[PDB]
Amino acid sequence: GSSGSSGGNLMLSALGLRLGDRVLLDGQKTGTLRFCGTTEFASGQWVGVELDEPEGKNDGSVGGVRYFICPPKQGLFASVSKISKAVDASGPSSG
Repeated sequence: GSSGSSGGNLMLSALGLRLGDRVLLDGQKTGTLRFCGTTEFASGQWVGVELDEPEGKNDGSVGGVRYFICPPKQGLFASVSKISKAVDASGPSSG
């Protein structure tokens, strides 16, 4: 079906990514995208990513705001600027 609109699909849309897909955290770790847009506890632009490996800090829940229900410590929030598009690393290259 391909759906899921909550509010804040202007950032990812401009970058070229969607929800559900995975990304490269710090060019090392890997997580699954879930949230994308603004935040309540903070300001600016942020995104919710779920840590694949058995690691994390928050359970995708901050105060009175819910982003996703993940196992014991399996959710980390960070700025899109500090994230890279994982999967498929074959294409444009020069140096």
